[PDB]
Amino acid sequence: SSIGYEIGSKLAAMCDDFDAQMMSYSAHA
Amino acid sequence: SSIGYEIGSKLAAMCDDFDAQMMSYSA
Amino acid sequence: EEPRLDIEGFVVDYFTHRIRQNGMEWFGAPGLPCGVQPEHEMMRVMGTIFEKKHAENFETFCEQLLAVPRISFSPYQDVVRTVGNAQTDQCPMSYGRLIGLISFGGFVAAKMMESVELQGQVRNLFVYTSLFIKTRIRNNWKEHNRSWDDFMTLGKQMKEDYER
Amino acid sequence: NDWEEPRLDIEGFVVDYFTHRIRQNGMEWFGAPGLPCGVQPEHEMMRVMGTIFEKKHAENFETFCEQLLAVPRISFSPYQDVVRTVGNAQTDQCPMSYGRLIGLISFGGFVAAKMMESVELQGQVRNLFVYTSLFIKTRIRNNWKEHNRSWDDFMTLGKQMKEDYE
Repeated sequence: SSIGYEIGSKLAAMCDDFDAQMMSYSAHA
Repeated sequence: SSIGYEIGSKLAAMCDDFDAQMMSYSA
Repeated sequence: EEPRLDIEGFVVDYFTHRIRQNGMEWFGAPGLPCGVQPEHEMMRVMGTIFEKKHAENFETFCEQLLAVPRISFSPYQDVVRTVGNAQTDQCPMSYGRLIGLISFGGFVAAKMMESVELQGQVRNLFVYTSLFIKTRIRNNWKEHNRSWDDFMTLGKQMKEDYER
Repeated sequence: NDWEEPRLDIEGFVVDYFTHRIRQNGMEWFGAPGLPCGVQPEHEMMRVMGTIFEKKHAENFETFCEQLLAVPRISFSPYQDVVRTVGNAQTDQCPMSYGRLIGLISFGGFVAAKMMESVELQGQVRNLFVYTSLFIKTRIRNNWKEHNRSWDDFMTLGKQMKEDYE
């Protein structure tokens, strides 16, 4: 294993990047 | 001024070198 | 918590969607008592967008998971647990992590089905993915101002940009 | 054109980088407008490109700062001359290449950090931020499409270059 932790670290970064982008539409007004 | 041009010219040169280095990445 | 929006329902619908998108049919897919929701159709879109962005990486992740001796299930749990415990100043289960976990899990589900030898572990994949997300979602969303309605609004906007 | 996306508005890059640079100097910029979108991966990459740019020319940045402080009344005009010169500096590529973009934000962030070390200079920090942002905004508008440059390509090259220094 140990591989799951590193695969997970990458998934989380990708996930946070997606969230950041998606959370930019809460940017109007 | 003339100081701003001088600094600007050197920063321009530094920037162009940085860009060239970046362009060396279509690899 | 509308039974209509139960997490297990989102996982099942997306996994089913991704498997079918791979040219197959999931005959072990439990039923969705309330049917296909609009929130589900949005997750399908977000999941597809997410996968296209990281398709190559998803492929590599699968290969590495297949290199684990006996193709054990625990390393995948390590993946999921790591995403949920990565650290952040917001919701540990943000829309991005939710989409990432369901998108990757669906990708893996579709690949596993192409192998009769791995089909048995598909139940582990969806039960565990659903339970983990569930235990994580509330007691964690109502305190970071996150909700399905907000998911839909932002998701609607993002969907349009990608549809040109 | 991805540089037209509200998410990727130049003001965002400048505010984020300037804020980041000031903090690196052990300070808290409590007068920085907010990021009406939150920190983006592209800002993350700019922080790295900017850090590498500064380290490459740390000595010169210091000397430049000293020369600017030697101008009577420490007027803001000479700084605009710096910025304008970098943009009008000839090339057969984009007048506002990734390199110049990075150089302007990196030097600007450095200057912002130093200026915050002086109460007397803090007021002019608004000028620094606003002007830098507006100048770069105009130049990208009339240069990126033509010379086929984009944030996606920027990101592609930035990752590879971040790897070499990593």
